[PDB]
Amino acid sequence: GNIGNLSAEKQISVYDGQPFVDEQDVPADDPNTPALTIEGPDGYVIAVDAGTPIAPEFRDSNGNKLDPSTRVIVQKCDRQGNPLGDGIVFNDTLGRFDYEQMRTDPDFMRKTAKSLMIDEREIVKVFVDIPAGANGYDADKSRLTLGDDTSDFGKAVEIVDHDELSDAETRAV
Amino acid sequence: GNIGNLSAEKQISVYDGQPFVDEQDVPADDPNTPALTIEGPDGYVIAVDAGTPIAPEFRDSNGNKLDPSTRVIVQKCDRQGNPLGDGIVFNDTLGRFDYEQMRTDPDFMRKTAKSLMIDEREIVKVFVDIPAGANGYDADKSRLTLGDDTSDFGKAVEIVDHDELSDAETRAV
Amino acid sequence: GNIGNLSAEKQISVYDGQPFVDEQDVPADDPNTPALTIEGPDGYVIAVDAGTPIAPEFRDSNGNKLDPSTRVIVQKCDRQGNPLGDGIVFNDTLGRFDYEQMRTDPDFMRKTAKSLMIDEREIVKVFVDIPAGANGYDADKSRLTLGDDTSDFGKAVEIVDHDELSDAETRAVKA
Amino acid sequence: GNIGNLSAEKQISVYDGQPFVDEQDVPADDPNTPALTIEGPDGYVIAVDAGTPIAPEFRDSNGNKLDPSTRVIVQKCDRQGNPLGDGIVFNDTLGRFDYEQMRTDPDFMRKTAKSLMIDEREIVKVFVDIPAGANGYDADKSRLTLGDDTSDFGKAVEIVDHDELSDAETRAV
Amino acid sequence: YTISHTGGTLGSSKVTTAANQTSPQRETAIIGFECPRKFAEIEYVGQRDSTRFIPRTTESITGTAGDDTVVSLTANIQPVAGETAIEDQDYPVAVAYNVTQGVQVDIDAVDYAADEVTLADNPADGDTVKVWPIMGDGDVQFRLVNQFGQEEGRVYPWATPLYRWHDFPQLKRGREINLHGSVTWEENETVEVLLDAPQAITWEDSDYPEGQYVSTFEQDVEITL
Amino acid sequence: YTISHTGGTLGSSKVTTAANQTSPQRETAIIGFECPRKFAEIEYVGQRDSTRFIPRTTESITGTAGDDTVVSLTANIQPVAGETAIEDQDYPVAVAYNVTQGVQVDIDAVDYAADEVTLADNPADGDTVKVWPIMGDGDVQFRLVNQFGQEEGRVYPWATPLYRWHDFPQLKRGREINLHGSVTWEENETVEVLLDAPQAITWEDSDYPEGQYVSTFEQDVEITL
Repeated sequence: GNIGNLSAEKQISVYDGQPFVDEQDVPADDPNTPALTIEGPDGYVIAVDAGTPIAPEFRDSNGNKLDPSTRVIVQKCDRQGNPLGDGIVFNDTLGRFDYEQMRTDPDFMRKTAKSLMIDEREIVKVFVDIPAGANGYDADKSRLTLGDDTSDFGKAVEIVDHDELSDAETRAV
Repeated sequence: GNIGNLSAEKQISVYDGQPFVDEQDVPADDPNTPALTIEGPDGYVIAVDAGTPIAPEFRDSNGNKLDPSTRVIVQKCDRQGNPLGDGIVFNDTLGRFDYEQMRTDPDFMRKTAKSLMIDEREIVKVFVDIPAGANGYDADKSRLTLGDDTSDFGKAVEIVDHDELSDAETRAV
Repeated sequence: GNIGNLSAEKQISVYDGQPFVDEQDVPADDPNTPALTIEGPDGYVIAVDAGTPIAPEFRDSNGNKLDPSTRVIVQKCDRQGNPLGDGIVFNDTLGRFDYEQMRTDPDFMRKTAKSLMIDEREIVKVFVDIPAGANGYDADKSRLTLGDDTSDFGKAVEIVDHDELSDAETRAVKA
Repeated sequence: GNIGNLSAEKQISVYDGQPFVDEQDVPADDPNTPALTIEGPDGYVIAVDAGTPIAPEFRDSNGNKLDPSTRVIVQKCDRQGNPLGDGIVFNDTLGRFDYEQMRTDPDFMRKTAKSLMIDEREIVKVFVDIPAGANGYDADKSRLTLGDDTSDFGKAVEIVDHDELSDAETRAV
Repeated sequence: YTISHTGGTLGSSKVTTAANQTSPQRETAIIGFECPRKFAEIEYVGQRDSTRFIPRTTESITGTAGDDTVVSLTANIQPVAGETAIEDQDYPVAVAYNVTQGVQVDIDAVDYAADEVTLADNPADGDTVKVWPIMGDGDVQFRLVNQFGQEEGRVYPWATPLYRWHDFPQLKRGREINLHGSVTWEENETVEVLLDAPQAITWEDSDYPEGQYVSTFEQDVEITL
Repeated sequence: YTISHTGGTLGSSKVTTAANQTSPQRETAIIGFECPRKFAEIEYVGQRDSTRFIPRTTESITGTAGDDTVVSLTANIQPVAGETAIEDQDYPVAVAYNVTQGVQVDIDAVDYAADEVTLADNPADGDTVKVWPIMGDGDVQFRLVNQFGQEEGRVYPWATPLYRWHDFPQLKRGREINLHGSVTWEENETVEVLLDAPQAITWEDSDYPEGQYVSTFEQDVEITL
């Protein structure tokens, strides 16, 4: 009756329903308000190697898609949650994301361009720059799927508990 | 017809009406809006050291003093506009000041807590966290003073032009 | 969740309403009667360095001041209630005194001359030498202040529990 | 405000609209008409490697694709307009072409067979061998895209100005 | 890494709490500062980092002919840094509002002896007035409270008299209050400020003209990041 | 020390320029990307960093009996990704809007050859309808301008046709456009995107239903800081 010894680098993907990521209904044109706030799990470390996909399935309250000319940005923040200026993993638009198969075809996938590393407390924020006319953002009818942990395509998100020298070098921020 | 040559380190002060600093009236209770912005003068370098005083005479359109419960924050940012969290210099209220003599008697002068440095493009912002009961924030009938280049009290801000080893050490940020 | 650790020489000020003190209204011109009566706190020890201020808020029943010619005296006593003649710290008037900043401005802080150290059961008294025309002393409406601990000015007053052979020498206050 | 200089080797693409090519109307019973006349630029020189894509979007006046029994040939000629016979690059039918995606999927790209070179005067022509029925040919409602200079897939056409020894050996027809 | 911040009436987030006391005299838990997830730890040091505390209360009256004077307000009406004239002070001892008129009021005369005051406009018979004088006598101190809702200890526990805060010019350096002792919060934990007095503290009375917070409690502190 | 970004219709600052060309067959500057003080430099590398362009023009028609067909739109149309069915494209060939009713109209059928279309909503007489179809013919390229107002030069002087931007599935990797040449910016310098064509591109028409912009231009680049 064995379990098999498993690497503590658990490969997963990430979404909104989890209890370390909070949403926020956004008005028209507040690009400084974070739609989503990813707080660390208070006990683990997350790693996102570069070359990593996103699926930000965004719609309005009526359910239609947002404007394609929208800008969508992922950014790491400080332990307070204010933007670092630098340290971006993504900056592009919604029109670049065909909602039907943005998570299906690797030939359509949009990937990261940078590595990233989140401790128990480090924070990520998803910002959205919108024109005035749009129908806001209804997180209750929209979601996000960061990474893949299911297919032989794409990549995943590594999560780990605390190991000694890994933590020793992780606190080299 | 002589004047006497100068050391590079010019001891001066700072005020609102200078052409490297900008004002902006704030609404009721927006903290993230920078009321006041300072940027490098494009060729010189500023050095503030700790224990630097403030006369932050913030008033409304009618000039009457604000709610003393208001919070003030002063912070260096990146070259883009994003605050750092790190590198805060000041955080205090209004009612801790007394506008009648906040700049006059040294027993009434609050000051900084850290030093600071501004390159040719570095940026500082000033935020104001306020309740709903404010009568706005009028910059025309308000002003600010930083530094002291008039008396033995307080200190002055040092300014220099670009010199070789000084700037080589300066760019270690 | 620490609160931290403390010291022995706590730094305070002194006034009327503390529970080791007695106020007592006074007639015209009976100096022997004690207006204010400190006793020791029954176990601690008090110390008052010299160069130490006083802020007496002395008034009448009708809210006004007393005669400026009055003499305030602070005098050390036995453990019973008798004066001692010697061991006086203060003898001056009230016309020299001003109440509206007597604990704020050190330049207005009129101060002591001698040091002083009080043990467990000892007594200090205040006495008031007055003419006959005055309206006395309404201690509900008058008060006193002595030292300050929050500032860095004047000089705060020391209080302690017992530290040993320093106490053995302090007990040499006995005549 | 630099731009970055280039070599002579311009990697480009070719089509009807450029001012060294002329389309022509074509009836339906002549494999000997100059469908397209592609004349040199008179001072620059072109090169094409074998394995180069073609996209011959030929239709009729009513927009329908023509009968795929039709054959198409691309071929070199002399400096007058007389075909050299040899030096052919292509011979196939339109049935091997899928206008919906013929210039996108590599699995649909019909490519060249043998390399090619065009001096300051050398001519390329297109010839179309057609049965009696299929409604002729209109080039105004049709087009062609030769080579591809946008993808990593396919290849582009090389162009150069006059460089000495390269031209000396380019005269080695 | 360390910085300096201020804890305040509203502080870095609205997990802070404030509430009142009883009419009989007892140490009640007035104001609680709870620590967020944003920070890592907090410190406060007496004798280094100062503290300001403006208390005020509420009373009220109904009007009638001859009611220019207001009686002993159930507290000892102290001076303000030893000063007497309201205009001359760092803040008022006393504020008044005619709610029937829906206006602010100003003061004519005062009597610290009988703890009474006297006003400008004799309000009407049946008129309604509210008044906000300073809090009188009482004692105040700190407390630690863990995540379990449980006490952990007090801090240099000599409960400070109320009047001393009113007796100094709290802004003026040197005269600024420095309490004593030390403390160190943790993440989900709280510190409390507690009080005993014969009167009821008030905040957020809508009818107050000067601001939304009649009374405040603010403190210079030191933070990690 | 560099990372990537996107320049676009709005982009990192509201100092860009967004204008429309002329009908006389003479090129103009559609877009102007000016650098800010924020960044030290901007860099674009053809063959490396993609570019996207969804151009779209504007036409108008008046209503009357039988007016369900729309005439030649003065535009050489092509399908999107070579696919015709409007409901199955990466983006529409064209959209239109009745103003008299103030709504969008769905499109029924197409004639790419004749450059004509067929709708469901037969309008009323005197009605007004507007159309926004993709732009057809057009020759585009880039240009540099200093901080003075001077043409330093173009980039890779071989203007690509407009319609190739329509022809491919721009979103799918490998098929996205990577133009040629290289270019570098500086603080007060302004690159321009220039175009020559018959028809008038448009933007920011309020009556458009599916966004505050009819048409877009985007470009991946690398940035110093």
